[PDB]
Amino acid sequence: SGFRKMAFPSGKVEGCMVQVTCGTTTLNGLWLDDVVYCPRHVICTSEDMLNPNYEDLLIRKSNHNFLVQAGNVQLRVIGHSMQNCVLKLKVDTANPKTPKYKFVRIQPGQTFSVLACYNGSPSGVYQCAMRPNFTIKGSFLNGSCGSVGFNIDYDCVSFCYMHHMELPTGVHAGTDLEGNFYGPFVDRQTAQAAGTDTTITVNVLAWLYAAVINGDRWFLNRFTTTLNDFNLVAMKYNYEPLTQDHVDILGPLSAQTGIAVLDMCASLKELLQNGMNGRTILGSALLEDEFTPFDVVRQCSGVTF
Amino acid sequence: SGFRKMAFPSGKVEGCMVQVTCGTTTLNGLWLDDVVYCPRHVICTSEDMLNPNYEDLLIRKSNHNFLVQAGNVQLRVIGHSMQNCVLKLKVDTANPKTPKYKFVRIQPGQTFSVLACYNGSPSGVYQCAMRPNFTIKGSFLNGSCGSVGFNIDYDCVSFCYMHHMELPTGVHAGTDLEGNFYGPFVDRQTAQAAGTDTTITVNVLAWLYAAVINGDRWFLNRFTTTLNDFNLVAMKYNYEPLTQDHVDILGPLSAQTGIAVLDMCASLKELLQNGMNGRTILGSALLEDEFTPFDVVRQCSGVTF
Ligand SMILES: *C(=O)c1cccc2c1CCN2
Ligand SMILES: *C(=O)c1cccc2c1CCN2
Repeated sequence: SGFRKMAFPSGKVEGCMVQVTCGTTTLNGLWLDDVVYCPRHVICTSEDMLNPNYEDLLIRKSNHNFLVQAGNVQLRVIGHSMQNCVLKLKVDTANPKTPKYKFVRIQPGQTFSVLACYNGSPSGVYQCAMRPNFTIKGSFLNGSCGSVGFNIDYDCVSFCYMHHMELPTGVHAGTDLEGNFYGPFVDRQTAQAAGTDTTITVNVLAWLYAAVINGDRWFLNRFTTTLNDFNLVAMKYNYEPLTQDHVDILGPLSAQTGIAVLDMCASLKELLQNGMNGRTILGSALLEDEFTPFDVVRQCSGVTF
Repeated sequence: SGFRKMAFPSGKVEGCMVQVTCGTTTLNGLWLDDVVYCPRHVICTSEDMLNPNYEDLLIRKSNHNFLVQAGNVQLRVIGHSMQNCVLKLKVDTANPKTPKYKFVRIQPGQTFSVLACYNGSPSGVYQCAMRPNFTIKGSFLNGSCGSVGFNIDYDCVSFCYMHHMELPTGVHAGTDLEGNFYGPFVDRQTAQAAGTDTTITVNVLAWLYAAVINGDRWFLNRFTTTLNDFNLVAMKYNYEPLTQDHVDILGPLSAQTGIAVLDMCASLKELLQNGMNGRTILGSALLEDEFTPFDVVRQCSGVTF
């Protein structure tokens, strides 16, 4: 029993983190096979923050301008290329610690582990969700650019996020590992801001199922609701609409607890309308939305890697 | 910016996790140099749960009764010994992945990362505190015995917890790596229960400093308090007493924010007496006590390993 914000073990990703330096700028890179992936912002200088043309900046660089360090071992760059907002540095050494991996672009509402790094050295690991507004609520200081987010499936690392920047509200924006930003953000200094966010309804429902699995039942009631009636209330409280696909995805948890999905929706409706009146759920006085249905199953049933 | 419940990168510990089987019981072990450490409960059977004499149980075993698996590689046990509630299996192979490490017995209020494992395979990582009542609020399923807790300092892993059992309230009890339980618990089936717990005051104060560092200031006020006056209020709300040692430990955060420790104590007093009136701090509607002063500094200043 118990329920924690649980990250994936980070070792397979630790072995891939490197430092990349170009000029005065140093940040983190991801070394997989003989390629290092990092934010293209590394080639920027202090005469460029305002709309730089990265194709011009890159044409003016040569391989010897890139310093890549894996631990105390310098790696020789033998080729360089740009893909969207990521740089690909070909190096002369294949990472012997390369895990089985793939690159995936995730949907809003999905969760992943972040390995926060500084100067190529991992510092900590934590769980994030991709918010509906395509930001993440991370924990990143200066030097964290190029830190990555990932899930692990069996023995395979699915990389889904590379960190680029902090927006004015303190939340974070970045790219998939092919260099495409999540959301409308761009890697240049402009007035961009996070859009209004919404709560991830299917995740709140999953977490209520987690609570039942762990013996928290005070919020249950005898009522049911219709999808349409529930979504009318969701919209009022700035919750994402709940689809039939979400209902089907919650099927396993509904079957394990014997609580129909639309019955749990009526409990959530009551929680939204009345609050918790001083009670907690799984140690939280707020409704938690950064656990997916799969996260609950994995932690309330114990799968490993 | 941002503030997350952040674990240490787990890779150095992943490389030490093994499976140990004796008879019908399988759990996790920790392989360091040529020794595997695991809960002595592994030698128990279904004719023993009620006060077993472990010295008798152990004298009746031989090395070939212990099956140790590291991945798909069986390790040959060449010696076995008991130390308090842990078994030490000498194996014929030194773990080539042994990190720099030490064993430490932590005080209540200190935090650590847990690498939850099943059958020798890591499944997830999360941050725990040792509660004042010497339980932890973990997340563990059947098969998690022998999972370990740890901190990392520079390149050194300080192992501080090995998981043994779940108590009736769903919280968790275990030992240091020398096999001594935290708290009054014993590894046998009896009516033992968690004692009444208390909130870790110095950690709440650290977290309020984290919030200020991150721009949450609504809970501040112009008042100060005396240590004695503050502790009178703490006791009322079942908070641990705050000592001068705690005040000195908060010195760095007090200096970075320019908020005297006893000034923050008066803010906490007001929060205890009046609640949050619908506001949040660092995304929480409760006062968080599982971040130490050192945890705040490391995450709000970015040290790595
Ligand atoms: C880090 O990679 C990065 C990417 C894009 C824009 C910025 C940064 C750091 C500062 N601004
Ligand atoms: C696991 O190691 C362990 C230790 C002590 C007591 C028990 C267990 C699991 C079940 N009871």
